[PDB]
Amino acid sequence: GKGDRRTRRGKIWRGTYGKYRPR
Amino acid sequence: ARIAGVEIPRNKRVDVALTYIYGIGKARAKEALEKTGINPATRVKDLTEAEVVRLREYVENTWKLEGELRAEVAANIKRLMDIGCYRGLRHRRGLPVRGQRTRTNARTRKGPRKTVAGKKKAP
Amino acid sequence: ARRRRAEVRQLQPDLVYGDVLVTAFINKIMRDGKKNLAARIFYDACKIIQEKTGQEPLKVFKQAVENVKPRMEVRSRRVGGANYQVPMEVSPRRQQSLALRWLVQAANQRPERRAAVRIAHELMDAAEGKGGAVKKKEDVERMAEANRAYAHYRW
RNA sequence: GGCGACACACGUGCUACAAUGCCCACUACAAAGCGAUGCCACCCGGCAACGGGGAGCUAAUCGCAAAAAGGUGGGCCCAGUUCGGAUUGGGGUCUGCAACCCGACCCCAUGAAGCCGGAAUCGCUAGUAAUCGCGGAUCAGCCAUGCCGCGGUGAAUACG
RNA sequence: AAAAAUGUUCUAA
RNA sequence: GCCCGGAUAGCUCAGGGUAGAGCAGGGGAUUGAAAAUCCCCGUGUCCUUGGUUCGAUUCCGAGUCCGGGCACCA
RNA sequence: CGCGGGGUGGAGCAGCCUGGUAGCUCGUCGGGCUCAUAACCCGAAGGUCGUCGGUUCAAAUCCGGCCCCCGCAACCA
RNA sequence: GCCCGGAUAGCUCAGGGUAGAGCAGGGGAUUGAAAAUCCCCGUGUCCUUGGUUCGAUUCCGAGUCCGGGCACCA
Ligand SMILES: [K+]
Ligand SMILES: [Mg+2]
Ligand SMILES: [Mg+2]
Ligand SMILES: [Mg+2]
Ligand SMILES: [Mg+2]
Ligand SMILES: [Mg+2]
Ligand SMILES: [Mg+2]
Ligand SMILES: [Mg+2]
Ligand SMILES: [Mg+2]
Ligand SMILES: [Mg+2]
Ligand SMILES: [Mg+2]
Ligand SMILES: [Mg+2]
Ligand SMILES: [Mg+2]
Ligand SMILES: [Mg+2]
Ligand SMILES: [Mg+2]
Ligand SMILES: [Mg+2]
Ligand SMILES: [Mg+2]
Ligand SMILES: [Mg+2]
Ligand SMILES: [Mg+2]
Ligand SMILES: [Mg+2]
Ligand SMILES: [Mg+2]
Ligand SMILES: [Mg+2]
Ligand SMILES: [Mg+2]
Ligand SMILES: [Mg+2]
Ligand SMILES: [Mg+2]
Ligand SMILES: [Mg+2]
Ligand SMILES: [Mg+2]
Ligand SMILES: [Mg+2]
Ligand SMILES: [Mg+2]
Ligand SMILES: [Mg+2]
Ligand SMILES: [Mg+2]
Ligand SMILES: [Mg+2]
Ligand SMILES: [Mg+2]
Ligand SMILES: [Mg+2]
Ligand SMILES: [Mg+2]
Ligand SMILES: [Mg+2]
Ligand SMILES: [Mg+2]
Ligand SMILES: [Mg+2]
Ligand SMILES: [Mg+2]
Ligand SMILES: [Mg+2]
Ligand SMILES: [Mg+2]
Repeated sequence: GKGDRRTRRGKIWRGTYGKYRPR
Repeated sequence: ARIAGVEIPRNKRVDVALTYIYGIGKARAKEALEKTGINPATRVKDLTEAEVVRLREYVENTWKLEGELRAEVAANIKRLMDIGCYRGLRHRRGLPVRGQRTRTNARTRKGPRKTVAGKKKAP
Repeated sequence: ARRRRAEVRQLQPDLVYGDVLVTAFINKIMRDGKKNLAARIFYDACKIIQEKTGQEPLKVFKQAVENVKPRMEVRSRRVGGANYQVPMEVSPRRQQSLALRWLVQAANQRPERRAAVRIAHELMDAAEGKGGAVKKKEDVERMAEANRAYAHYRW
C-alpha cells in the first residue's frame, strides 16, 4: 500500500526515490 | 524445526518461507538463495536434502537470527534503560520513542484505552 | 427533484453488442471510475457463458435481467402519522435499475475468486431462476403480497 | 527549556482491512505551475538516501519530468497472507552554528491493530461523486496525510 | 387530521 | 443514682503512621457583570488524663460535658 | 445469657434452603441525539458477601462465638 | 398398592403412509425510537428397549421419568 515505503507504490506516495523505486 | 529453529512452511516458495524466520525479510531471502543457486521459485516441499543444508548453512552462518537477534535487541533496550537516557525512560514507562506525539494516538505503544471520567458542565 | 422531473441520461450503446442494457450493467460493475477493467469482467464472464452451457451470451444476460425485475415492492407512507409498508408497482426504469444493481450485488456474494466467474455464474443461475438476485426479487415481491391490506394507502 | 507533555475525551484527515487486489518487469496518454549561493541534463562512486563531476537554461528553447491509475507479460491463491505498514533495534544520508528533548529521507531487521466498524452521522445531481496522480505558496530543512490549484479515468439516481 | 417536558439574575444595546 | 451513645477547623459531620471533607469566607478560571459550575487557599496540640504499642485522633481505663432510657405496691 | 428476623457493588432487593455459577431495577462513568438540558438510544465499570473461628478438596451458602440493626414478648399475683 | 394419562424444536401444544404449528432467538424491510407489524431462517431416536407393518410419532408389550385420581395407614 501507499504507506509501505519499501515498495514502488509507497515511494511514489512520499515522492522519494530508492532501491524500491529507482530512476 | 529445520532452519533455523523454525520450520519454514512448505507449499510456499522458498523465498517467502524464509521470511517466516525472525531476522529475514524479503531482501535477505533474495540473497541467501542467489548466493546458493536455489531457484527462488522452488517450493520448500520440493528442495533436495542437499539443498536444505546448503540453504541452511549460509542462512544460519551469515546473519544472526531468531533467539540471538532477540537477545541483542533486548540487550540494547536494556542498555538504554540502564544508563537513563531519554529513550530509556520511554521504554520503561511504555511510551513511544521516536518523537511521536502522545496527546492523541500512541495506542500501539500504550495499548487499549483506559477511559476515565472528565470535567463537567453546569446546568 | 422539486421543480421538474429528472431526465434519464441516455447511455451510449457498447461496442461489442451495441446494447444499452449492457452498458448500464457495465456501469454497475465499475468502481472508482475504472471502466475498462469493468468491461473486461463482463466480457470475460461473457465468453465463459458461451462455454459453460453453449448459448449466445446476449440472451443469457437478458434472461437473468428479465428474471430479476420485480413487478411490485413496498414503499413507506405517512397517513395519520403512522408509517406502514405500502405496496406499490415498480416503474420500468426502476425495475431495470434494481435488477442490474442486485445482479452485481448478488454476484459479489458468491465464493469465487476471479470477478468475471462470479459475474458469469450469477447470470447463469438467475437466467434459470436461481441465485442471489432472484431470491431478493422474489423476497421483495413476497413482502408486497403480504401488505396488500395497505394497498389502499397507495398514491 | 516549553509551545511536541498524556490516565483520558471530541473534531478534521491519511493509510488500510485485500483477488474489480498486491507485487516485479516492460510500455503508453496530461494540465497548470516553478526555476541564477535557482532547476539540474548527462557521467562515474554507492543496494539506496545521496556524493563527486559536469553541459543547458536569465528560459513555448535548457531543467524539475517519471505523470499515475492505465496497456502487456509474469508471480501470489484466500492465509492476519507476497493483505496492512504501525511499533521497535541497528546502520547511514542530508539541510543546518546545532537534529537530546524535537527534522526529513534511505537501507537491513522487526511486521502491531485492523476480517469493513454500536448508538449515531457527512458529501455529492455530471465530466459531479468516486478514484488516479501532478504542481505552487510558506520554505535552510521540515513533522504536508493540510491548503490553493491542475488534469487523467469516469458512474449511479431523482417516482416525488 | 396533532408522540415529546424545560431554558438562572440584571441588561436590549 | 446506674448502664449504653456522641466530643475532630468558625459551622455541621466523615473517619494504628497528626488527618479529611462539604459549608462559611478569600483568591483564580467562567461572564458584559453576576448566579451556578470547576480549581486553588487558609483551615485542627481530633475534650483532659492513664495504659498497650517503635508509633494512638483509631485499641483499651478513668475524668470531664452533653445525649437514650430504668424504678413503689397490692 | 426471654424469643424472632436482618447484615452481599453507591441505594433498594435476588442468590443461602439444595456448598462449586454472584443476579435485577435505579444510580455512577464514556459516547450519541439537542442550540442546550431532561427524557431517550449505544457502551462500560464497581460487590473478595458485618466479623472472627470451625467443617470441607472448595463457604456469601453449612455449623459456633462476637459486633451491629429492626420486631415480638414480659402472664397469675 | 391400583386405575387414568402424558413426554414430541429451547418454552408451549397440535398429530399406521410428514415429523408438525405458535412463541422464544437470527438477520432483513420499517420509525426518532419501544414496538406492533412484514419477511425468510433455523431448533427433533416424538423418554428407552423389544415387537408389528412394506413402512413407524402412531399400534402393542415392557420399563424409565413426571403428571392426575383412588384407597390406605399397623
Ligand atoms: K388469676
Ligand atoms: Mg508489500
Ligand atoms: Mg521474518
Ligand atoms: Mg511528543
Ligand atoms: Mg473515539
Ligand atoms: Mg490528515
Ligand atoms: Mg477520523
Ligand atoms: Mg518535483
Ligand atoms: Mg501478521
Ligand atoms: Mg484478530
Ligand atoms: Mg505481509
Ligand atoms: Mg533507530
Ligand atoms: Mg529534531
Ligand atoms: Mg479475509
Ligand atoms: Mg461502509
Ligand atoms: Mg445543486
Ligand atoms: Mg486506492
Ligand atoms: Mg518546502
Ligand atoms: Mg513526526
Ligand atoms: Mg502536494
Ligand atoms: Mg424545572
Ligand atoms: Mg442588577
Ligand atoms: Mg446512691
Ligand atoms: Mg465541631
Ligand atoms: Mg469575576
Ligand atoms: Mg483516652
Ligand atoms: Mg472534671
Ligand atoms: Mg464537673
Ligand atoms: Mg454542667
Ligand atoms: Mg454496602
Ligand atoms: Mg446495597
Ligand atoms: Mg432461599
Ligand atoms: Mg445452589
Ligand atoms: Mg450484577
Ligand atoms: Mg453518562
Ligand atoms: Mg446562540
Ligand atoms: Mg443530554
Ligand atoms: Mg455489566
Ligand atoms: Mg456468623
Ligand atoms: Mg463461592
Ligand atoms: Mg390467665
